[PDB]
Amino acid sequence: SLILDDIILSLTKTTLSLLYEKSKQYGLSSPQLQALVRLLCETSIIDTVTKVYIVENCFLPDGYLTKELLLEIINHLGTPTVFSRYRIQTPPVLQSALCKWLVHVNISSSIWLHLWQFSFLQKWITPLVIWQATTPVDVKPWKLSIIKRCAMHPGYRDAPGSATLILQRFQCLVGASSQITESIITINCNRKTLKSHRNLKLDAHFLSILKRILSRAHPANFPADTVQNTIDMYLSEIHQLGADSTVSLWDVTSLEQLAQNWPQLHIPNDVDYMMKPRKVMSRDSLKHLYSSIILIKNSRDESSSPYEWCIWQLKRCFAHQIETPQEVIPIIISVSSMDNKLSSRIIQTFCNLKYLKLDELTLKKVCGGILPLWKPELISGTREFFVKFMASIFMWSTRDGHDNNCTFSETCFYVLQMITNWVLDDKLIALGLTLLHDMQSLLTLDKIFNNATSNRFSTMAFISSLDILTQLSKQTKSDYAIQYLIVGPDIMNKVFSSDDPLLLSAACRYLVATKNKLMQYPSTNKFVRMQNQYIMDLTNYLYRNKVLSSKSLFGVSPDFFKQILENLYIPTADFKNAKFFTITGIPALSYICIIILRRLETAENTKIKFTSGIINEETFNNFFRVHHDEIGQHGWIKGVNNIHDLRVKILMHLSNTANPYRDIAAFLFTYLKSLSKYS
Amino acid sequence: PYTWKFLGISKQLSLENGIAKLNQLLNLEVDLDIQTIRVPSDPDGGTAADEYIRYEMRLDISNLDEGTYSKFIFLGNSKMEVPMFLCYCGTDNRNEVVLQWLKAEYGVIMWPIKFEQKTMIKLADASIVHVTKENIEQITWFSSKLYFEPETQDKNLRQFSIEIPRESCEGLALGYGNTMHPYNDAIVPYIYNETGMAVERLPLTSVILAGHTKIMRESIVTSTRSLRNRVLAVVLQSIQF
Amino acid sequence: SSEKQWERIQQLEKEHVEVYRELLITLDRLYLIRKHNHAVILSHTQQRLLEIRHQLQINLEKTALLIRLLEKPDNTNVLFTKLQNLLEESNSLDYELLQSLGAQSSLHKQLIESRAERDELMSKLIELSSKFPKPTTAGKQVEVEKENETIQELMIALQIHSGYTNISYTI
Amino acid sequence: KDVLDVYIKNLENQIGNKRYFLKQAQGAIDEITKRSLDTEGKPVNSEVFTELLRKPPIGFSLTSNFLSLRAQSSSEWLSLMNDQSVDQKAMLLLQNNINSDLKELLRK
Amino acid sequence: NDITQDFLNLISISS
DNA sequence: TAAGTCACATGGTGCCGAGGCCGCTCA
DNA sequence: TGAGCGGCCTCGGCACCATGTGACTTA
Repeated sequence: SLILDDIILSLTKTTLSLLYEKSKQYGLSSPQLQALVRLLCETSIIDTVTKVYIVENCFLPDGYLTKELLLEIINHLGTPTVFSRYRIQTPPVLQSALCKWLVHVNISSSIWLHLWQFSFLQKWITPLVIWQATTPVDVKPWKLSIIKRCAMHPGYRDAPGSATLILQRFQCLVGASSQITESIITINCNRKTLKSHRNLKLDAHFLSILKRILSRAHPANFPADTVQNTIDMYLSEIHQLGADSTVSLWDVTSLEQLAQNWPQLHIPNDVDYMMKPRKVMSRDSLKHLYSSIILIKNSRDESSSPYEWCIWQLKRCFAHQIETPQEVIPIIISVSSMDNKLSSRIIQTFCNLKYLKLDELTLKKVCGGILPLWKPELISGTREFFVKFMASIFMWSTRDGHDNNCTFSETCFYVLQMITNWVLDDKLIALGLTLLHDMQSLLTLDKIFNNATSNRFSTMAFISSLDILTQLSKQTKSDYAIQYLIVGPDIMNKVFSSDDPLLLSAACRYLVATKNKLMQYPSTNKFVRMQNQYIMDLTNYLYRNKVLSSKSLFGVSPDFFKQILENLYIPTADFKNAKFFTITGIPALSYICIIILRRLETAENTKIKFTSGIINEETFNNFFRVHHDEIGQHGWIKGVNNIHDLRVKILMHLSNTANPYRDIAAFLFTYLKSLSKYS
Repeated sequence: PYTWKFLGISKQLSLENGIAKLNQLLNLEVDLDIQTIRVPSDPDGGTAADEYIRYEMRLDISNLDEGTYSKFIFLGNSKMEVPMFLCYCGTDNRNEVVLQWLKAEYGVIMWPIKFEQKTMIKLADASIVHVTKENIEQITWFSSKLYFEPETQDKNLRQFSIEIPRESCEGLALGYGNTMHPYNDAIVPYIYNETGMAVERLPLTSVILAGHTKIMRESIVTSTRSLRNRVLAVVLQSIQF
Repeated sequence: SSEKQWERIQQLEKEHVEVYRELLITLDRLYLIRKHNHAVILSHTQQRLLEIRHQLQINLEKTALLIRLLEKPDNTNVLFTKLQNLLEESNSLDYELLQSLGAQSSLHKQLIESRAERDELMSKLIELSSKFPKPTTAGKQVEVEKENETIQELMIALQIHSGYTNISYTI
Repeated sequence: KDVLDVYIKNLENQIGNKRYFLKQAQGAIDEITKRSLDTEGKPVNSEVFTELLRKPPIGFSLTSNFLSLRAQSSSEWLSLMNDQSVDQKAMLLLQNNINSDLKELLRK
Repeated sequence: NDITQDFLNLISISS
C-alpha cells in the first residue's frame, strides 16, 4: 500500500509500528522491498534488534521477486576489502537474518556460491545453492574444488556438515563429474551435524503470516495450497538428501520454443526419463507434454516409443517386477486412457484370464483406467471376446469360494461405463446394448448375488445398468430396436424378489422409463404385455395385498405362496395373510417405513409415538384402540384415519427431496388411479 | 569387495556396432569382449536354446582398484520375453554416463533388479559351480551363512542368522545325492526339516559364502574380479515375465 | 467375552444360511429327479425360476419371524437390540451410494468430453505435422565459448570478492 | 451369557439337522444316479416342474448375516469408489491442464 | 449371438 | 616357474556404554 | 505454552574373526 512507502520515505517509534501493522495487513511491493532494504542497510541509527525484527517481521513480499531486488540485496551482502573501504560494514547478524529471510522466500548460482565462502552466511546460503542446482550441467569440478576447499578449511563451524549436504545433493543430482563420495569421506563422518542441517525450520508463524498476506494478494497468482506445496517440496528436497542448429526435446523450456523449430526438432530415445516425473523453465518444466509430442512428431502406429513403454511397464507390474506398482500405473492410465490404438492393444494383450491370475489388483486398476474410455475399431468380434473375458473372470472369482472377492463386479461396473460411452454415440449402440444384456445375465446368477450371501457390489453394478437403461430410454432421436430394453422376465421377477431398497427403486425407475417410452408404441405387442405383467406383479406385491387372489406372482402361482404361509407360525393370527405383503411388509422396506413414520411424528411434534415396531393392519388397529380418545382429538399425524391413508402419507415423505427412494413413490403414484392425484 | 548393481534391459541391443560413438563421447577406448556361452550344460537343465551372448565392456584406463576398473557385464538371449540384462561393478561416475548413452542410443527401458528368496537361493547354487578349462564343472564348497532381518512387532526379533560350515554343507549334499543345486535341494530342505523354517518364505537379506561372495537382495558383491556364467544365467531367468 | 459370543454366532449364522440354501437346492433337485428318472438337464429359464422360488421363500421366512420378534417391543432381549443395530447400519449408507455413483458418472462424462477434445487435437496436430518440411568450423567455437565462460566467471569472482557495489547480470 | 450359549447350542443343533438332511438327500440322489445308466440328461417335462412350482430361527440367521455383510460390503465399496473417484479428479485436473496446453500449442 | 447366449446358459447351469 | 605354508598388517562385523536430539506428551 | 521421559542412534572403543599380499619354500 501507499502507507508502506510513505513511511519508508518518512524514514529517509510510531512509524515503526505503522510499518509493522501495514506489513501485517498488506505487505510491500518489490520496489518497496528494494527501498526498505536500501534504507535499512545503508544507515546505522536504527537499532540492530529492531533491524532483525524488521527482517523477520516486516519484509513480506506480495508477488514475484524481481531480479533487481536480488541484485540490490547482493550489493549489501558484501564485506569491506582492500579494494572497497568507503562502504560501511553491514552487520553480520543482519546479513545472516537477511539470508534466513531469503530462505523463507547460471550466473546467479556462481553468485551465491562465491558468497558461500563467508563463514557467518553458511548456515543459510546452503538451501539457496541446493535449490539453484536443478540440472546436471550446473555442477562442475571447479565448484566441487571450491566446496571441498572451503569445507575442509579450518576456522569454520557449519562448513563440514552443510558442505557435505551440498556434495550429497550434487551426487544425487548429476551422477557424473567423476566420483566425489570419497571427498564426502574426507569431510566429517559423524552423521549428526548434517543430520540437524538436513531438516530446517522456517519460523512457521512467519510462514502463516506470509500465507495470509499472499492469500490476501493476487487472485490466481500464488493460491495458498500451491504455495504450501512448493514450500513443502523445497523443504523435502533438503530432507530426502540421505538417499546446435537443431534443438533436442529436453532443452525446450517454453511453448514459444516449439513453434519456430518444430521442423528442426529432434525427439530422443530416452523414454524412461521423459515419462517418469518449479518456477524455473527447464527440461522437467514441460515433462507433461512429452508423451503426446512423441506421438505427434512420429505418426501414430503400434511401433512408437510411448506405446512400447506403457506395454513394458504394465508387463512389469503384472509380473511383480516393479517394487511400487502404483507410481507408473497412473502414468500408463493417463497415457492410454486416450489414444485408442494403445488402449485397444492393451485390451487385446492383457484383458484375459492369464494376466488376471498374475495380479488382479493391477488388472482392476487398468480396467478402471482403460475400459470406460475405449471405443472399438472393429465392431465384429468385440462382443464374443468380452463375453469370454467376463466368463473367465467370473469362473476365476467363483471357484475360490469367497464371495467377498469383488473383482468381477468392479470390472462389470467398468464395462457398463464403457457401454455408457458406447450408447452415447448413435453408432454401435446395438453391440453395447447386447453386451449390457449379457452383463445383466451374469450379474443375476445365484453364485454372487443371493438372498442369503449378499453382495452389494453386484447390486451397484445392476443399478448402474438400470440407470444407463433409463438414460437410454429417454433418447428419442435414436431408432434402436424395441427388444433391447427388456431383459426378460427371469431377471425382473428375481430382482423384484430381492430385498434391496435401492435396487427396487432402480427397478421402479426402469419400469417408469420403459412405460413412458412404450406409451407411443402399440398397446398390444410381445413386450407391452410383458411390462404390464411386471407392473401388475410389482403393484400387487407392494400395495394391493391381493396376492392370493391373483393368477400368479412373479411367475409363481399363489397356492405355493399360501402353502409357505402354512406351517409358518405367527404369534398373532388376527390378520395373517395380509400382514406383511405390502410397503411395510417388504423386507427391504419394513423398517424404512417405521423410520419415516417416526420422522413424521417428530416433524409434527406428536406426543404419541407408535410403540409397535411393525406397521401392519393389526398393529394399526391396536394402536388406535389403546389411545382412541387421544387419536380422536390431536397428537398424531393429521389427515390419516386408516392404514391406506398411513401408507399414502408415508409415500408423500418418500417423494420429498431427501431420500434415494424417489422412484418407488413415483411408481405407486403413476400406475394407480387412486394415487394418480398425488403426483 | 566389488559390488555388482543389476539392471535389466527391455531390448536385445547389439554392442559390436555403435561403440565407437561411446568411445568418442568418453574420449577413451573401451575393451569390449564378445563371448557365446552355453550355461545349462547339464542335461536336466536344458539341452536346447542354451546359448547366451556375453558382453564384457570395460572402461580400461589403469588397474589399481575399481576407481579405474568399473567393469560392465551384459548377458543376452533372443529366445526370451526379456532379452537382456546388465550388471556393473565399481563406483565410477562414468558408469551412469554409459547407462544414459545406452538409453539415449538404443531406446531401451532399464530398471533395477531385485532378487526374491528363491532367486537368492538359486544364485547361491549358481555361484559355486565353476567351469574349468578342461570343459568340466566343479562345485567349490564354501561355508555359507544365511542371514535374515525379520520385521516383528516391538522389534522383538531384529535379526537372526544360520551359519552352515563347509564340511557340513558337503555332507548334506552327499546325503541328498549327486545333485548340482546343493542349496535348493539339500541345505534348505534340511533347515526346514530341522528348525521348521521355510527360508524361501522368511525375509532373507543375504547369504554369505565365506571368502568368495555375499549376495544381497539388490546387489551382489564378490571377492573374485568377475562374475561367473551360472550367476549371470540365473539372474537372466530371474527377471523373466 | 461378549465379543467372542458375537463372533461365534456370526460364523454359526453364516454356515446356517449356507447349509439352508444348499439344502433347499438339493431338496428341490431331489424332487425333480424323483418325479422324473434322470431329467437333470433343465434349462436356464427353469433354474432361474427355481432360484426365484428360493429367494421368495428366503425373504418370506425373514419377514415371517421378523413379524414374530418386532411386533411387541420387549426392549430386554439382546437379539432385539441386535436387530436395531443391524437395521440402523443397513439403512445408513443408502444415500451415499447413489450420490457417489452420480458424481462418478458425471466424472465419466467429463472423461468422455476430454477424450473427444484430445482426439480432435491429435487429429489436427497430425495433419499439421505432416505439412512441415523435413529436418535438414566449430573447433574455435567451443574454445571461444570456454573463454567466454572463464571470463564471465572471473568477472563474477572479481565483482563479488572486491566489494564492488553494483552486481548485475552481465552477458 | 447363558442365553447366548443356549442359543448357540440351538443353532448348532439346527445346523447338524440340516447337515443330516443334506447327507440323506445326497445319498438318495447318488443312489438314483447309480441306478440310472442314462448319462445324457432327459428333457424336463414342464408339467412336472409346474407341480414342483405348486409345492414346497432360520430367518433371523438370514437377516442377521445378510444385513451385517451387506453393510460391510457397502462400506468397503465406498472406500474403493472414493479412492477411485479422487484419482479421477486428480487425473482430470492434470488432463484439463495438458488439454489447455495442447490447445495453445495448436493455435501457436 | 446364439452361441454366446448358449454359452451364458452354460455358465448359468455351471453356477 | 606353479603351487604351497607362513606370519603379517589391514579390513570388517558385532557389541556396548555414553550422550545427544527427538518425539511426542501431558499439565 | 513448557518441561520431560523414552526410543533412537551414532560416536567410538573394544573384541574377534576374516582377508589379501609379500616372503619364502617345494616341485
